Amino acid sequence: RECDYCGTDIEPGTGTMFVHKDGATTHFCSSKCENNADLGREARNLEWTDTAR
Amino acid sequence: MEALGADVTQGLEKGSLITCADNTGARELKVISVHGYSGTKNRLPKAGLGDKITVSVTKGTPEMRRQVLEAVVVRQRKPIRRPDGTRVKFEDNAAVIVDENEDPRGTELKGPIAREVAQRFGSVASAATMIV
Amino acid sequence: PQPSRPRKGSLGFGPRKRSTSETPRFNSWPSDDGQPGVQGFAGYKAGMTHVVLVNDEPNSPREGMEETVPVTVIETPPMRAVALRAYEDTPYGQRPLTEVWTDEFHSELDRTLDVPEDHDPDAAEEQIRDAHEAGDLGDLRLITHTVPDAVPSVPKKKPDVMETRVGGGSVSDRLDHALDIVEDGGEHAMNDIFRAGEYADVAGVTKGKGTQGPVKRWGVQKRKGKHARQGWRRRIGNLGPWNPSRVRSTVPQQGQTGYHQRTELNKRLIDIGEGDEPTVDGGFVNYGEVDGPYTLVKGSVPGPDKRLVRFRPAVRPNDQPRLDPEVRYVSNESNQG
RNA sequence: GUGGAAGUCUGUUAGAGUUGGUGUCCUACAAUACCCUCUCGUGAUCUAUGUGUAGGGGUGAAAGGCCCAUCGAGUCCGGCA
RNA sequence: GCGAAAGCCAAGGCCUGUCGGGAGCAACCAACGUUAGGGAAUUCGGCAAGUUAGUCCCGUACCUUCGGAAGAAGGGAUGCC
RNA sequence: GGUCUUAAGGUAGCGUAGUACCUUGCCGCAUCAGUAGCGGCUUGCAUGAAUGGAUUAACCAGAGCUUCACUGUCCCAACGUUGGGCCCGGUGAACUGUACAUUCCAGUGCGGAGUCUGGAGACACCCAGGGGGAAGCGAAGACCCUAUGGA
RNA sequence: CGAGUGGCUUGCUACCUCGAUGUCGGUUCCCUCCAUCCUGCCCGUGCAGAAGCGGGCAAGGGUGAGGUUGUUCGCCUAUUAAAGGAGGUCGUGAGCUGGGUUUAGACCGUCGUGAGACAGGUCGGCUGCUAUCUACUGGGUGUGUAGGUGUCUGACAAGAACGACCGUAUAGUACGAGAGGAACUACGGUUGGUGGCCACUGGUGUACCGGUUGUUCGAGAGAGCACGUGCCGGGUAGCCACGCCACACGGGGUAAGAGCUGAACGCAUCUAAGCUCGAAACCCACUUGGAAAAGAGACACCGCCGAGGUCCCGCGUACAAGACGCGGUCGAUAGACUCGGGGUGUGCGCGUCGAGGUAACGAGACGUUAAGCCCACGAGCACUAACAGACCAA
RNA sequence: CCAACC
Ligand SMILES: [Cl-]
Ligand SMILES: [Cl-]
Ligand SMILES: [K+]
Ligand SMILES: [Mg+2]
Ligand SMILES: [Mg+2]
Ligand SMILES: [Mg+2]
Ligand SMILES: [Mg+2]
Ligand SMILES: [Mg+2]
Ligand SMILES: [Mg+2]
Ligand SMILES: [Mg+2]
Ligand SMILES: [Mg+2]
Ligand SMILES: [Mg+2]
Ligand SMILES: [Mg+2]
Ligand SMILES: [Mg+2]
Ligand SMILES: [Mg+2]
Ligand SMILES: [Mg+2]
Ligand SMILES: [Mg+2]
Ligand SMILES: [Mg+2]
Ligand SMILES: [Mg+2]
Ligand SMILES: [Mg+2]
Ligand SMILES: [Mg+2]
Ligand SMILES: [Mg+2]
Ligand SMILES: [Mg+2]
Ligand SMILES: [Mg+2]
Ligand SMILES: [Mg+2]
Ligand SMILES: [Mg+2]
Ligand code: NA
Ligand code: NA
Ligand code: NA
Ligand code: NA
Ligand code: NA
Ligand code: NA
Ligand code: NA
Ligand code: NA
Ligand code: NA
Ligand code: NA
Ligand code: NA
Ligand code: NA
Ligand code: NA
Ligand code: NA
Ligand code: NA
Ligand code: NA
Ligand code: NA
Ligand code: NA
Ligand code: NA
Ligand SMILES: [Sr+2]
Ligand SMILES: [Sr+2]
Ligand SMILES: [Sr+2]
Ligand SMILES: [Sr+2]
Ligand SMILES: [Sr+2]
Ligand SMILES: [Sr+2]
Ligand SMILES: [Sr+2]
Ligand SMILES: [Sr+2]
Ligand SMILES: [Sr+2]
Ligand SMILES: [Sr+2]
Ligand SMILES: [Sr+2]
Ligand SMILES: [Sr+2]
Ligand SMILES: [Sr+2]
Ligand SMILES: [Sr+2]
Ligand SMILES: [Sr+2]
Ligand SMILES: [Sr+2]
Ligand SMILES: [Sr+2]
Ligand SMILES: [Sr+2]
Ligand SMILES: [Sr+2]
Ligand SMILES: [Sr+2]
Ligand SMILES: [Sr+2]
Ligand SMILES: [Sr+2]
Ligand SMILES: [Sr+2]
Ligand SMILES: [Sr+2]
Ligand SMILES: [Sr+2]
Ligand SMILES: [Sr+2]
Ligand SMILES: [Sr+2]
Ligand SMILES: [Sr+2]
Ligand SMILES: [Sr+2]
Ligand SMILES: [Sr+2]
Ligand SMILES: [Sr+2]
Ligand SMILES: [Sr+2]
Ligand SMILES: [Sr+2]
Ligand SMILES: [Sr+2]
Ligand SMILES: [Sr+2]
Ligand SMILES: [Sr+2]
Ligand SMILES: [Sr+2]
Repeated sequence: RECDYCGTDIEPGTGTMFVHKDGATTHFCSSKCENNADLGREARNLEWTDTAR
Repeated sequence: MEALGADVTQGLEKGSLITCADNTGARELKVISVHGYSGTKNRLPKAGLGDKITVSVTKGTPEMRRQVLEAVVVRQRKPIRRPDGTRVKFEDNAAVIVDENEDPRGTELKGPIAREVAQRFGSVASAATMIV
Repeated sequence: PQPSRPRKGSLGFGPRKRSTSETPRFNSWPSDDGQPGVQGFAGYKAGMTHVVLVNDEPNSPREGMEETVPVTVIETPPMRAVALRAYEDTPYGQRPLTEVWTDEFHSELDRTLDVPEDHDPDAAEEQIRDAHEAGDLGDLRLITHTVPDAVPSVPKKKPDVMETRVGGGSVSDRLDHALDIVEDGGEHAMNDIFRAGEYADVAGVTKGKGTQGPVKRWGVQKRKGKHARQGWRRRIGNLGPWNPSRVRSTVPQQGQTGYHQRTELNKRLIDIGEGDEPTVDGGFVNYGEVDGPYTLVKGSVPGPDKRLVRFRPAVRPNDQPRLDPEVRYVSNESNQG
């Protein structure tokens, strides 16, 4: 699996899946990614992200 | 009860206010008790994903308000662990009103439900729009 | 009306003092059933990682499905059964009778003992066999020691010595089985004793925490609400009633916590290999890299990294063995992060 | 719009005071202290110095409060062993 | 900055709110920071802690001695160039 | 009762009250559940008109109750910060002390014993600790009674 | 109606204490009793079943959360296997609380001519002490047994180390007209308790990296102060729980009870002798401590001119002193350095752009730049420091 | 209940 936020692969037996109100799903590989998303930042505007790179 | 299929960290206690994810006319539910549960001195009774709970209606239609009913926890903010190690968490805490047979009192469910809850309460599941 | 409540902490692991031997000492051994065989082995804790396994359980709704399982990596290099000690039965229980030693000794076994220079393996053997004919022979055990040098992550070179009972078929047969091992060089391995999938009891001296208060040491409550601001935060209510006029040893008090021997039962051995498959990127924190004989124990094992852990065939297994579980993945992801 | 009243409001301005913590201290820094919170702050306001009222007497928006760590009758010595 | 407010800084003063040395420095205590989910269930009692907060615009109920209630409530805005 | 004591015999109001013993009075509201609180009823053990009654906008570090918001008050505790605590140099008190004293379980005894009796246990010394006991220390009990005591 | 036991209530007495043994309720923490609420095993039934009702053994474990009230008790609510009662100075203020009670202020009702009174009500109202002995929790030094190293034994000691529930199969079966509706056994899970561990999730993380407000160092750069981080965002190690792991079966002897053989008493009789069974209870199993067990232990090897040990040195798997453990060139023990593995989030400088502006100037954007900065971890590497050296010892 | 006088 890939992190729906930064793009790196999610190490198996790791990460969290956030279930949105509308039923959508977001697989996060770590708190760092979750926390940046909570801040409202879009992964594409964050240089260190695979998505951005 | 039948094994849930995942490990749960109860995210609710007696007195917690949660969303009633159905169309029974009840908007907000207050946790009163947890079926089958027995704690320890000073411990606040806790409930989480998959538990059957007794509830009182805090917000909703006049006819529903103040009624003491049974419900089933379908969503919670505190994470749960699935067999493959991944944690799963929802946007809110919610339960579905249920009768003596565990069939939803309502006709429709609102929002997603955890698959694990489907296992336990099939009829509840056969009302779900989204199962995650 | 003063609700009931179980007491704080167990009274079965006391006194809660500092352990005498950092090397664990089993106080029980498996029963004699199969063929003769050494009833235990040892290794050094390295760290933890996780592995995805195929549900083995025949009674599980998930039999045959992917399952992430926590694993503690223990480096289990070969050990050396250096001698055979015999116990005789007496009115006062078991007592050591004699020992049959060898000639080949690991180069650094002299960092712990005064290695024998003149010994008679036959006079010893003779006395033992006469003890059996007489019917005064108690169990039979092997003086065993580790080879710290084989483990680069562990600084010690001084071998750790422990006695491990030998059980098995008939005494005559396992006595002979014992003598064989010893004579060679005593060099035996984890494979020789355990098979991936079996259940083992692991013993070890827990991580030390020095002095700690009742809250942490015994799990007593902290003072609550207003009672937490008057000058007492982590002190128990009272040391006892007016009468008896003394403090019972059962009331939770401060003291040594940690560095105690513990024997953890029914730990499933997930895999016994050799190499660096289990090692983690960057190296196990505060340990180093693994690349040699190793064992993957299901879950946690008492003790800090580098401590000596001991294995024994589970003496009270709850479940039947499900040999060689299928491992589809072993995480090697850095442990720093 | 002007005007700028008020035992008027906010205010750690100065200054005065002290609701709660039943916090700290309790052989104290201190025989009444410390910290935060809190109240008043143009007036029956606060404050310095000078001056007056003296013991069954003063003084008291009254609590038997205060009259030099002492008050339901000060202190000192005497009556007095 | 509204300011004799906070905070920072001059002139000027000081290192004397006068015992030091050492241990990643344990338990425990005094002050205090951060705590997932639940959110007063704690307690005699929300005690303690916290929440809110400056300024501008919109808007503001019962009641009233018509003064007031009122900053009611509720809503929005706020930097830099 | 349909006057009598002793002059009159409680009017307007308010009322289970900061006054009601009975009492958690009864009805309702609110809560899952409310000896609380608010409204109403009210025969008031024992309300009531300047011994002021009622009422009341504004004010209040005054008493009680409810809601929204918020939170380590709690579930259930964790990690961290500063000063102590611990070790070292120097300085250097006080409280308290009939004697003996390593105690524990029972008993006995002026009936609430480390010291008496019977047993049990107990090698000496030292460090840290939280305070079970010494009916611990501190104050010739502020209660109660007694005194041909005081004010 | 008669006979008792207890010492939880109340009363009675005045034996102890007035040169003081602090008073209710609660809280916290520990031990206990059984007259047993649940759980185990039984007997009876107005016992079909399911379930009730009553009785017996039994104290291993459990007996919880909430609303009014200071309340105890009690009333009430939803859960529960059940939400039992009682003793320990009505256990527990040199532990906490201070609501009640219980001074000095004040009010109401009633009483009193009055001062003033009221286990009547009401608002406010003060809790000292550096532990000598003893007790216990943990940590040391000595002596005894009587040169050293290593390994054990097990007298004793502690444990609840485990208790309980739900679900599935059995089975819509036995039973019953139907309604209703089991069990043995095999399984999965939950809960309370217990011990340990950090790969995972979560917290912290005044290491660290970044953003940014005020002010000062002229600007820039780089910094100080704003409480021991100004504020905000992220977060490594470590420590943690909200995370993860593990915590039987089986034996032996019994109680109540079910029986066998069996006589006194030819019969009968579970009992008098004998015996087969039978509880979560007892013992063992399992875990933990344990040569100071004075019968003061056992074995093996080393050594008595030398085994071993101490000082010393580098350090932590250890740690408040002490103790403990590892390494010391026969060496990777610590540091430096370089890699690897991590944290943050794209450095200074310069170039282009940039709303405008004559220009000066200009917030900011892009590139250089997966940059810069940083790391309590790992590897490599003797570069530096584990040197030199002193001493005890049958 | 109760923590004195009633
Ligand atoms: Cl409940
Ligand atoms: Cl407490
Ligand atoms: K007395
Ligand atoms: Mg409680
Ligand atoms: Mg990590
Ligand atoms: Mg990770
Ligand atoms: Mg004057
Ligand atoms: Mg939190
Ligand atoms: Mg409560
Ligand atoms: Mg407050
Ligand atoms: Mg009323
Ligand atoms: Mg009149
Ligand atoms: Mg006196
Ligand atoms: Mg008096
Ligand atoms: Mg007089
Ligand atoms: Mg008397
Ligand atoms: Mg006393
Ligand atoms: Mg009985
Ligand atoms: Mg018991
Ligand atoms: Mg008492
Ligand atoms: Mg006491
Ligand atoms: Mg006290
Ligand atoms: Mg004290
Ligand atoms: Mg009160
Ligand atoms: Mg009061
Ligand atoms: Mg009185
Ligand atoms: Na205090
Ligand atoms: Na006491
Ligand atoms: Na005008
Ligand atoms: Na004050
Ligand atoms: Na006078
Ligand atoms: Na000085
Ligand atoms: Na009157
Ligand atoms: Na006032
Ligand atoms: Na806190
Ligand atoms: Na004491
Ligand atoms: Na007087
Ligand atoms: Na009696
Ligand atoms: Na009490
Ligand atoms: Na029991
Ligand atoms: Na109650
Ligand atoms: Na007492
Ligand atoms: Na007190
Ligand atoms: Na008390
Ligand atoms: Na048995
Ligand atoms: Sr051993
Ligand atoms: Sr043992
Ligand atoms: Sr206090
Ligand atoms: Sr006593
Ligand atoms: Sr004014
Ligand atoms: Sr003011
Ligand atoms: Sr006070
Ligand atoms: Sr405070
Ligand atoms: Sr004082
Ligand atoms: Sr003015
Ligand atoms: Sr005076
Ligand atoms: Sr005189
Ligand atoms: Sr200056
Ligand atoms: Sr000086
Ligand atoms: Sr932080
Ligand atoms: Sr509350
Ligand atoms: Sr409450
Ligand atoms: Sr606003
Ligand atoms: Sr009337
Ligand atoms: Sr004696
Ligand atoms: Sr102390
Ligand atoms: Sr006395
Ligand atoms: Sr009995
Ligand atoms: Sr039963
Ligand atoms: Sr009552
Ligand atoms: Sr009582
Ligand atoms: Sr009690
Ligand atoms: Sr009071
Ligand atoms: Sr009362
Ligand atoms: Sr009174
Ligand atoms: Sr002697
Ligand atoms: Sr069933
Ligand atoms: Sr049916
Ligand atoms: Sr600072
Ligand atoms: Sr702010
Ligand atoms: Sr019998
Ligand atoms: Sr000995």
